Amino acid sequence: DTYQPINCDDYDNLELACQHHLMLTLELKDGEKLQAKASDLVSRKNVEYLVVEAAGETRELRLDKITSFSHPEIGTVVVSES
Amino acid sequence: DTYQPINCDDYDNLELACQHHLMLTLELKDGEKLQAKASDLVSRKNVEYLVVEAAGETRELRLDKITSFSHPEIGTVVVSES
Amino acid sequence: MNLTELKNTPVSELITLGENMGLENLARMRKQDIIFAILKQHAKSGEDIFGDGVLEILQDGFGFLRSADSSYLAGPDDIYVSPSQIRRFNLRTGDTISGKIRPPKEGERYFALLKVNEVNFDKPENARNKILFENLTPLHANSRLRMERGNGSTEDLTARVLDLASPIGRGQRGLIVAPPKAGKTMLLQNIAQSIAYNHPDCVLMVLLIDERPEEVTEMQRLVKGEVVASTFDEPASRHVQVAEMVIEKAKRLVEHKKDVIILLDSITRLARAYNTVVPASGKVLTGGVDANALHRPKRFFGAARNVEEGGSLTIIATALIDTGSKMDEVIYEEFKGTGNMELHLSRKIAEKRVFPAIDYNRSGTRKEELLTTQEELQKMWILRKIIHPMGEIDAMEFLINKLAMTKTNDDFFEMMKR
Amino acid sequence: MNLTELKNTPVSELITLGENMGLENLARMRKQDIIFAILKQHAKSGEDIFGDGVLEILQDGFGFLRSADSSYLAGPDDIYVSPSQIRRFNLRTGDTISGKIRPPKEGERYFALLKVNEVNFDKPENARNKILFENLTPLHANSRLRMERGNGSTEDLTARVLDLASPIGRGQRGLIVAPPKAGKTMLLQNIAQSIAYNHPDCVLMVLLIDERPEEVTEMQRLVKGEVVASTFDEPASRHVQVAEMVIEKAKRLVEHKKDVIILLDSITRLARAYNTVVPASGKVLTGGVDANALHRPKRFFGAARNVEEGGSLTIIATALIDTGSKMDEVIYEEFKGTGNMELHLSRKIAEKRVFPAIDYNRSGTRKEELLTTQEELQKMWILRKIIHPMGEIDAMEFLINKLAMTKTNDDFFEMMKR
Ligand SMILES: Nc1ncnc2c1ncn2[C@@H]1O[C@H](COP(=O)(O)OP(=O)(O)O)[C@@H](O)[C@H]1O
Repeated sequence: DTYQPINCDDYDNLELACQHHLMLTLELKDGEKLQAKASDLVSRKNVEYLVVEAAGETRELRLDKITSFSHPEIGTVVVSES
Repeated sequence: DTYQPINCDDYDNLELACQHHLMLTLELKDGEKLQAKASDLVSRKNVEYLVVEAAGETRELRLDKITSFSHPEIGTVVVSES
Repeated sequence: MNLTELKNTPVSELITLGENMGLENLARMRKQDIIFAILKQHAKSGEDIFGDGVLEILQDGFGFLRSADSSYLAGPDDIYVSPSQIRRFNLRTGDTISGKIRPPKEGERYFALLKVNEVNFDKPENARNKILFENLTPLHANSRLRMERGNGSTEDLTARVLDLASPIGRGQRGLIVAPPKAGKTMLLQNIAQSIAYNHPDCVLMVLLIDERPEEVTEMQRLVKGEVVASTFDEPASRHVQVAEMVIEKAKRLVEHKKDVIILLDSITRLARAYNTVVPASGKVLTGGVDANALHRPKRFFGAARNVEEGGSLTIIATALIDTGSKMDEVIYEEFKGTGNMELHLSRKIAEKRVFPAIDYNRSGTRKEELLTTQEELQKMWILRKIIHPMGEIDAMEFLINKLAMTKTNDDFFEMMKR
Repeated sequence: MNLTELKNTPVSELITLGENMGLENLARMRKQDIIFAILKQHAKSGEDIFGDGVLEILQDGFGFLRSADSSYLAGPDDIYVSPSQIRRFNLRTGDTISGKIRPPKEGERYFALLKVNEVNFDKPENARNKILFENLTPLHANSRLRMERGNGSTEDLTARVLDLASPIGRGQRGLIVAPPKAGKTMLLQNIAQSIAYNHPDCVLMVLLIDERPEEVTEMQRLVKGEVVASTFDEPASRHVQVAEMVIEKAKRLVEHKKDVIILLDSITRLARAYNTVVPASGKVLTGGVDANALHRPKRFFGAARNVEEGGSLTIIATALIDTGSKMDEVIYEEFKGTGNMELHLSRKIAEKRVFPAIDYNRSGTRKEELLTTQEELQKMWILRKIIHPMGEIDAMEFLINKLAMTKTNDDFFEMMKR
C-alpha cells in the first residue's frame, strides 16, 4: 500500500550501479528472477521507481518491492524493509 | 505585395553561410534549384535581399521567396511561413 | 505560454503549475530556475512561447533581454539575441523587444529570439528610423508637472508645498538635498503618487540604489509605474548595471516622443558605486574619490532635458548630506551647480515632527517663469517675500497652517491676498 | 542510544557504561576511540544506532553533519553523507538531519548516514516542498519582541531602557555601535536572557567571532539557546566557515515558518575575516580593505527580514568604533545606513560607571509605529522631547533615576506625566 523509502545504503548501491551502466539481477517479493539492464532511478509522485530495460520493455516498478539484488562485480547485499 | 521577414534562427543560418562561403543549394517558391555561394546579406528599402554568385553574375533575391536551402555540412533548413 | 506573466505569478503558484505540468523538486530552487524549468518542459510540447525584455548588449557583441521584474538581474530565464539580430534590426542597448522565443539547442544555455514583432512598442521597421537621443537639442522646461491632486487630504499637503517651493516641469533636472532623517522616502513616494494620478501618460521609473530589502518591497506595492532596485548586499558592479539599464531604456522612449520621469534614490550611492568600479587614474580627490569616478554619474544626471521635438526626460535625484562621511560631502560638492531644481530638506524641521521638512528659503527653481503662468508667478513672489524674513522652522509651521484651511493653492492665494 | 548523548556524557559515566555492555578495553582516555568501538559492537549485534547533525555540503559534492557543540568544527566523528542522498532528498547547506547512522566501512574514515527520517524537525517528504528563502518577500517588522521583564531587578534596567530607546521587532536588522570599553558583553547577555525568558518559542543563536575562550565558556552557561563561537587563535578561514553555518542554518529554519534571532559579536571581526580570505580584486580602498571583501558580510547582515509568508530572521550585530585601527572604522562606515535599528554606546558614559551606557539622543529605529501601539508611541515622543535638550551623560542619569522607582514602563509613563 503506502510506499516506504529504502535505506540510504541500499539506495546508494542501486545509484552507483545505474550511474555507470552496471547490470543488475532483480529479486522481487514473489521470487522471480529478472536479469536485465538497469538505466537509472526515476522518482515521481514522491515515490521512487526503478526502470529496467528488460529486452527493451523498460519496465518501471517500486523500490520497496525489491527483496534483494545480486551481482558478482559489486557487493551482493539484501535490502532491509525494517 | 508586402515583405514578410524571416525568423531569427533562419536569418542566422544564412548569416554565417555568407561568412564561410558555403555552396548551398537554393530552392524557391516556384521550384527553381541552383547551386551558388552567398557573398553577404544586403537589405534595402526595409527589404532584405540575398546575393549569391550563381553563374558569376551576383543575382539578388528576396529572403521570403526562399523556400528551403541545404548544405552537406548543415542539414536541410525549411523556413517557416510566419 | 507567455513568459511575461510567468515572472509575475507568485512562486507558490508556479510550484502548483510545475507539479501539474510534470516537474518535481522545483520548490527548493530560485524563481528564475523554476521559470526556466517550466518553460523548457512547455517547449517540448511544440507550443509557441512569447517573451519580452530590455536589450543589454554585452562587450562581446551579443545581448540578453532582461526583465524589469527581477530588476534586470542576469539569470537562466533571460532571452539571448545573436549579434546578427542586433545588426539586422538597428538595435541599441535599452531597446524593449517583444516576440517569440525558442528553447535552447545543444550547447546553448538560454532561450533565443525566434521572431521580433515589436521594438519599443512599435513596428520593427519604424523604430529603426528614430533619431538618436544625443542628436536632440535640449531646451528649458516649459510644461508644468503639477503635483497638486486637489483632494484636500493630509498626504496632499506635501504636494501643495512642493508646488509653492519648487515647481517641477517636464525635462527638469532636480536635486533633493536631504539629511539622514528628514522623511526623504515619504517625499519620493508622495511625488510618485502625484505623477501617477495627475499625469498617467508620463512613463514613471523609480530607481533605488543600496536600498534595504524591506524598503524595496513597499516601494513596488505603492508606486503605480515601474520600480527597479538593487539592495545593499549586492556587489558594486550590480548597482552600475541597473543604473545603466534605466537611463538607456529612458533614452529609447524619449526618441519615440514620450515623457519619461525618473526618480533616483540616491545619486550619492550611485556615485559611490561608480567609485568602486571605475579603475584608479592616479588623481584621487579628497575623501578617496577618484577624479574620473564622477564622470559617469554626471552623464546619468546630465541626460535630463526637455527635447525641442516631442518628448522629455525628467530626473529627480536625492543627494545625501550630514552622513558623517567625507566621500558623501565631496560628491555633493560636484553636483551642486548642475540642477535646474533644488529642494532642501531640513533636519531640524523634521526633529520638530513637522512634515514635509522643506527648507523653503533655500529651495527653488531656475527659469520658473516658463513653467507657471503670469498671475500665478506674481502670487508666488508675494509668498516668498513674506516667508523670507521667517526662520526655517517657523516658515514651514506657518505655511502648513495656511494650507490646511484651504483645499487648493488657488484658494490659498486668494485667502492670503485678503 | 545515539551519538549526541555520548558526546556530553561524563568520562567517568561512559567508562561505567562501556564495561557492563561488554567492552574489552577502557583504560585509554581517548573519548572518540571508545565511543567508536561501542557503536561497532552495537552494529555487529544488530542494535539500531542514531545520530544528528547540521549538514555542510562541500564543493566536492558530499558533506558532513557537523555538531553545534564543537562549533561546527570538522572532526573524525562527523557523519558523512553521500552525494547520492543529497540528490535524493533536496538538501541544502544548513539542514539538520537526524536518523540511523552506519559504522564506517573499511577504507572510510567517517561514519556514513545509514538512514534519514527527520530533516529540519519534519518529515523528509514535507521538508522537500518548502519555498526557498530567496523567494520570500521581505517586510517591515511589525510584531515586536518585548524584553521588559517583570522581575524588577537591577539587570532589568538595561532591558527597560533598551525598550524605550529603540524597540526590537521580529525581523529587525539591528546594529550595535560600541567603543572598545563600554560593557558590550553585558548588553548581549541581558538581551539573550530577556529573549529566552520572554520568547521561548523564538530560536536564539549567539555567534561570537574572535572571542577569547574564557568568554565563550561563560556565554554558553548564561545563554539558554545554542551558542556557537570561534576562538581568536583559530585561522581566519574558521571565522568565515562558522559564519556560513550559522546563517544557512537560520535560513532553513525560517523556511519552516520559524522565528530565528541571531546575536553577532562582532560584524567588525567578521568583516576582517572575509577581508583576508577573499582574493584581491585589484582595487583596494582606504584602510587596506578590498572593495569586494565587504560584499560577503553584507549578504550575512542583509538576510535579516520579516517574511510575509511566515516567520522572521532577526540579526543584531555589534560594531566597534575608534579602536585605533582605521580598518574598523571604514567597515562601520560601510554598514552605517543598512540597519533598521541603531543603538549607540558612549565611552564617556561608561567611564562614569553608569550602566548601560547607551546614547539615547543618537539611537533609535526607523518605523516605530509598527512595533509599538498608538498610545505607546506618543508617550515615547513625549519622553524623547524631554531628553532631547539634555546631554548624553546626564540623560542616562535622568533615565536610571526615574526608572529605579518604577516597576514597569507603563507605570513609568504615568509617573513621568503630570
Ligand atoms: N509626510 C509625513 N507625514 C507623517 N510622517 C512622516 C512624513 N514624512 C516623514 N515622516 C516620518 O519620518 C520618518 C522618515 O522615514 P523615511 O522617510 O522612510 O526614511 P528617510 O527619512 O531616511 O527617507 C518616517 O518614520 C515617518 O514616520
